[PDB]
Amino acid sequence: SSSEEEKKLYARLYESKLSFYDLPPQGEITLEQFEIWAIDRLKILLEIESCLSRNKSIKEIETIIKPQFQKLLPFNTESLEDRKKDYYSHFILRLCFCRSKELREKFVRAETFLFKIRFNMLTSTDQTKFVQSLQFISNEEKAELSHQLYQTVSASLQFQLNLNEEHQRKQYFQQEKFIKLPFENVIELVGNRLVFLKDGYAYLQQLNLLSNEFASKLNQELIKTYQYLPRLNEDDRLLPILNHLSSGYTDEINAQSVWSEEISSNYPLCIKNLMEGLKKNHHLRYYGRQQLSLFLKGIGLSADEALKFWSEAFTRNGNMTMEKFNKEYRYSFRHNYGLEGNRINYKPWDCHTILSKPRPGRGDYHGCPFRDWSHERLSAELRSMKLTQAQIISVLDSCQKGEYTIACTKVFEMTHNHIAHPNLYFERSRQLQKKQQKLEKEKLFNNGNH
Amino acid sequence: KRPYHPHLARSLEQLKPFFVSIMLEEQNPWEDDQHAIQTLLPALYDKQLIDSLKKYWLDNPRRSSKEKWNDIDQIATSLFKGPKQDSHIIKLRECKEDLVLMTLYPKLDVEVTKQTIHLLKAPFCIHPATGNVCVPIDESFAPEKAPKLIDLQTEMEKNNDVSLTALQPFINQFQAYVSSLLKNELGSVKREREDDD
Amino acid sequence: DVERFKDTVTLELSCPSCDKRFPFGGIVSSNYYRVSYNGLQCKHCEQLFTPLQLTSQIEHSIRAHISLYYAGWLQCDDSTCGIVTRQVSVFGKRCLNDGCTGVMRYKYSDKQLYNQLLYFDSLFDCEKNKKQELKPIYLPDDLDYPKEQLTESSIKALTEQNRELMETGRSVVQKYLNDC
Amino acid sequence: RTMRQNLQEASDVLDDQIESFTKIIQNHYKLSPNDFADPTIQSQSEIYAVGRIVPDSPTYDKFLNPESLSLETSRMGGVGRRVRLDLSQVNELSFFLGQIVAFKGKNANGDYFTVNSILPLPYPNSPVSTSQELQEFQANLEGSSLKVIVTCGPYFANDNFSLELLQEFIDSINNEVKPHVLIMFGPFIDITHPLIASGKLPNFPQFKTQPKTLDELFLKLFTPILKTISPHIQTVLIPSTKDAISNHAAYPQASLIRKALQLPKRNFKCMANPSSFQINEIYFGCSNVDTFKDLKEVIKGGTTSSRYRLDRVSEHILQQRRYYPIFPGSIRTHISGADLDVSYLGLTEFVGGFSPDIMIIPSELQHFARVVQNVVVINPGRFIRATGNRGSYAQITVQCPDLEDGKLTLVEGEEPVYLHNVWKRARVDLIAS
Amino acid sequence: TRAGRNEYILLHEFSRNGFIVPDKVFEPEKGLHKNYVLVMDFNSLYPSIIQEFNICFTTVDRNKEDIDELPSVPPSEVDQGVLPRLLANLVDRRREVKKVMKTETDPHKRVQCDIRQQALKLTANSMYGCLGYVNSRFYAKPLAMLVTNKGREILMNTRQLAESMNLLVVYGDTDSVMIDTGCDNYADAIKIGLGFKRLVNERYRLLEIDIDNVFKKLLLHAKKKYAALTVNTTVLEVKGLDMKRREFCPLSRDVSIHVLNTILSDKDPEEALQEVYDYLEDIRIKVETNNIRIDKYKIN
Ligand code: SF4
Repeated sequence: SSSEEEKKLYARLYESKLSFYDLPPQGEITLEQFEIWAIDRLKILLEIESCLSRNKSIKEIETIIKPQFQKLLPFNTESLEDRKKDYYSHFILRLCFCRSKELREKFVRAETFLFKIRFNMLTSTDQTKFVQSLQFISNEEKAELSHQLYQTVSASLQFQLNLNEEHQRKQYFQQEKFIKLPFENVIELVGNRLVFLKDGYAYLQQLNLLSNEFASKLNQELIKTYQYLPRLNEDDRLLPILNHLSSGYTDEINAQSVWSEEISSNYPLCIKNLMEGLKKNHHLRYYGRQQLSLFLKGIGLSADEALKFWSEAFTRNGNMTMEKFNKEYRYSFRHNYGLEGNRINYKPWDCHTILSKPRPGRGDYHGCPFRDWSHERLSAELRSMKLTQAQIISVLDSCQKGEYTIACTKVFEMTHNHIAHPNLYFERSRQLQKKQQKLEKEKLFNNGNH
Repeated sequence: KRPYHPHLARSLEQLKPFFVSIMLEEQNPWEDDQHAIQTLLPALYDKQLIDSLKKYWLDNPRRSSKEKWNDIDQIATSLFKGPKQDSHIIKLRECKEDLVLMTLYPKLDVEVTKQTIHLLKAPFCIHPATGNVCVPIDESFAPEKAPKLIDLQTEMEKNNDVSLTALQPFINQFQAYVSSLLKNELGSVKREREDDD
Repeated sequence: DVERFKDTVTLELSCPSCDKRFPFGGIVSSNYYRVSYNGLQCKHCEQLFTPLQLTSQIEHSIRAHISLYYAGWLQCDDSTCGIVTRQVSVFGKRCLNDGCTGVMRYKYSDKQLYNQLLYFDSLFDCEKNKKQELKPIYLPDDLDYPKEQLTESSIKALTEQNRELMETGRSVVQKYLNDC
Repeated sequence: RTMRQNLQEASDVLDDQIESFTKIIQNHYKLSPNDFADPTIQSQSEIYAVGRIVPDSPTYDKFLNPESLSLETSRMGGVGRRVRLDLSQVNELSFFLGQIVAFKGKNANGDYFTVNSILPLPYPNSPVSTSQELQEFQANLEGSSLKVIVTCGPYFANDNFSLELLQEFIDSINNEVKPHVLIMFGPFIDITHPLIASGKLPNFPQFKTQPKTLDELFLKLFTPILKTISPHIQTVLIPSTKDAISNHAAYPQASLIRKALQLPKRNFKCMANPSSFQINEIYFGCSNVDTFKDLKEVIKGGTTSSRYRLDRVSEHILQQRRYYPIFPGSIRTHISGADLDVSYLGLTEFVGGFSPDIMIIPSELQHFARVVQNVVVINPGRFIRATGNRGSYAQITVQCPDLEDGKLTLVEGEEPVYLHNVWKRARVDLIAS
Repeated sequence: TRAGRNEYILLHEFSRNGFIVPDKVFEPEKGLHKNYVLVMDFNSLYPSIIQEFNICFTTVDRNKEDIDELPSVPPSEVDQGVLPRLLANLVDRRREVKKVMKTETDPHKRVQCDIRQQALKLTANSMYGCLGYVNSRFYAKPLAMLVTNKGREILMNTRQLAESMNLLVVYGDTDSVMIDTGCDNYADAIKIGLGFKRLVNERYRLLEIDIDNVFKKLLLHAKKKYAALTVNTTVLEVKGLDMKRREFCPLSRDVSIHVLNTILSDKDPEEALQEVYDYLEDIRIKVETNNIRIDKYKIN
């Protein structure tokens, strides 16, 4: 397709700033565009999910997401590239999440909430243009039923749009359009008496019905895409990105201070488990040693202090001679820091790469405790962290659903007041600790002048 | 919940003319002071008004339902004065409308309607304790008009034909209803066929 | 970006005047070349590079890499076989060694070549030059590690002065990057 | 199409080559598929077999011999297995890597396929034309003969950037020769040119603004000069994989964008590499990869060895029905090479299965023009030599078609069509540039 | 091949019933698995699908003009077809044979019963080639696609069930699924496998899968490219990793075999690895000092 024809089709599609994603995007995009747009939309959806799991109000979620919109997925722009980004990201995520039923449910829920937010941020004229772009009633029919419709919708207006004055409510109602549809499609709104009923037809709260239709259509299209996926399995190029995206949903620091309580309060439970295993056994197996070493490098421990740390931890029991440590372990610890071989500076393991680990056996301390520990044992340490029974129950409920990172964020929040990286947990804890220390110092200074 | 849903407001307007004639005169349940305290007072919103009405009715026993209904307004007017009187008047009117609905609005059995698998007694069945026939109901129906099975037997002894008994009008009414239902079913089948083409 | 280009090879320039060869690491410190306020300058003979003398070498390196990629070398996954060949069996992934179960793969994969072209592009990304995220062309133990380190403000001003040259050099790579 | 290479798709193309040639052989020799069997397994009946010539070892010496070849079978024929060849019973043959062949042989002991005879792939049918079209071409030429000039790069020497010889040639064609069509092959600005390669590009005093990219160098160095070609001479531009102006460095190679070269629409046409096209009735087959230099034969027998190499190579090109039949592609060690995009080897086959009347494959070898299997094969040589001395270009003059003169052969059938006889009607001159 | 048996039985049954007969995947998790891994046989997937959903030539209404169109399984009102009836007959006869085997005392009759049961199982599992094979006398693309889609569904819900039991699907296809039990003891692994079998049978009444191989350790690269310590008495078993033994001297093969023995032993993965390092350094010293028999250096 000529670039010009492609632009024409895309403009015919965007006549409104909002879309049902009915027709497949046509055109070619590069792999960098593919992956970057997919990851950006995925970040937006993950932030939506994290806000929802914390029972945040709709206004708070909107306020949190607006800067993320301006940064990752610009909406309400006239640029063709941003609209292309939204459409292609949506269809890439359709390809990603069609594999399993639970993924489908999470995707449709998050996408419907995103639809709701975007519709809420639109202007009333744009909303009218979008809904016009499901039969609207004539002005005569609205005039005949005006009293009943206004009586039905006055409470919804007051509570949803904060139109406290009656004059404003009437003025809005005069401009509001109504849709006539059978009450069986809007039984949910019928139950709460939010829609007017006449002769078996419900007069429309429109956002809720639009979201319901969008979710239903999205579910059906995900099912069709799942049926057509094995034909796409022949593309060696997209499969790794799709697999990664689908699984993505799931001298202050030296060798001595890393053991201190001041630094020890900040690690996540995985790191505490690895360090406890190292202290008890004076040895960590390969995966645990790698996880711990990469964390320690990521938190500021230099290479020489890392070698000192590992040698001191390993030789404490006398079972390991310094000669054996230098013969077998020194090379690997230097390699982790990019000082050996191809000098590759290995990045610290995020949560996802840790979970991609092969499951800890007997004698293993690596992995994620929230996935790899029994419920009783997790309850034991969460009690040791002075968490209440309700907080422990919430964390265990998050763990049961497979949202281990959500539970990690939860324990962070309860112990300190979305995290997907051990170094991120450490950094946030350190920043909070420094802020608290500065506040305490300011309070001490203020109390000394009276 | 306020404002009323149009169904609720329409039902209130339909029930308002009957509230006086039934409750305040024919049944007169609040003539008894204890019954008044138990059922009429708890529908009010203001504790001071409730206490004042309770004291007034204790000092003046056995006022009829209409008299108590007027006393509610009189004492509320005596109590609620100033710029805030309008809100009190509106709330009292709302409480009175809520009591009208509480007393006259349909009170359905909620279980039988919920599920498709629920069983309900077939029409024309005999009630084991009264012997009344579960006859269909028209606008003129009253419980005393339901024929009894023993009376139907007595009629059949004189005339051995169902068409000559008191059960016949109800049978005719049901037959007409069934005929109309069948005609509408044929119309719906035709409409479905037209929609499919 | 740090891990994206770990295996790419450096862009080697030849001085038109004195024939000295040196890698081009963008606007960074180097013993062999200097980017001046008025263009790229070889430090051995002080002579200046004009766009054509740079862009022709950039295009020559890109096309040499593309020709090598289309040479179609295959390598065997199996670490005990490891043969490198250009023969392609009608079953592509099958190794041509008798009984070998390794998976043949194009030695110069399109992912590697796309990474190389992206490294070339990042060399003349002005914004990437300013924040200093280019991959180093020298290890610390290299004998040619540069004796003087350029400052941040010098890098900013110099990149601003040389914007046209960097944009033209970037367009030369983008000529093939849009086709890849 | 982008720069992607997929092993499965390339293997699909390589399999399809063998399958199509199997079907062609069965049709030509009227043989049933039951007659064809798998040559990699032991059978004690003589069988028919089709496959690809490959070295018996994947890591092979640069020089092959008649005792070190194998036959690669298709997926259906032999599950992709490769069998060594026993050619002790064949005295005369000529093979090359990537050639698709048909054998009548016998694999007796499991480790060797003994070829008893060769099954030469038939030569493709020649194009034909109706009487009406030939009369229209007769009217087009106005009696006079058809003149077409073909030139090939490089156009300027290795130690300078002078196109004075090109200007001389343009003036000659404009005012004396006056051809109908002029076909120019690449490379125009060769990227393996040592001055371009080493960055030794000087300031040009005759340009008001110096070029900043090789594309601007073309626009300022060639396009003025090419614009002086007379508008009555339609000219055809065919790239090479070494053309700097091309952003498609793979064979088959997409045609240049004429607008990007700023060449006017009036007489400038850009054609793909390879390209097949008609000039009047004449069918042209043009490919810009040096098959003649690259195809290296294994040979037995005095008869074939006594033959000219060029006729053998041209017959190989005709039989394989593809302009660049060698595989794997040749390489220049890394500097340049064939740059075959194996996934699209379909596009380099003869268009429609017709053998072009005149096939032009420029070569670094000496210029030649020869008639092989009733096809005129032309190598016009390089326009200018490395040292700057005169190169060569080829002039093709074809007698105007005439149904009455008898040189056109009528093809029997209900619908009368006529075989073009270009080898009877074309005179080809190799003129020093 | 299986083609003769499948087509022949089908044509026999069809001619007998008054019918006119026609004229003549989850990618492996490469690496070392310390926990016990069980190979769970899924050969009866297709016959159980055909039997459960009453898929047959006479029950599935299909568009015979466009063979690529996917049909729908017949409703439960449709009587059992000839094909599912034959499959049910085979399964019932196999159950009868096993019931007889449980009581039988004579070794001769017991072996005969086992052979009968094996033949019945082979036919039941080969019955799909009737309608799946492209060159089959009874080929039917819509029915093959229906059965294949149902098998895909069943395999994915099998993954979900395994994850519900905190199990990891190491590798899987229509024929076998390998599960990481997460245990290091034979009894625990077998109990986990039997529990998984019970769950799969609970969700699919006609699908009876069983344990085919017990892997104490598993260094996996592909379905048929792996090494493992199989339990029957643990024994080293390698598949697809002994392709090129000729090119390596006996010393190299001895080193390789010893390393495999040590890494897959029941010792802790650090003391065994230090044993490997001691062995390797000792080998280096003997090679540098040339104290090894020259026979071990020979290469043919
Ligand atoms: S959620 Fe991530 S950071 Fe937290 S304990 Fe688990 S692996 Fe560690």
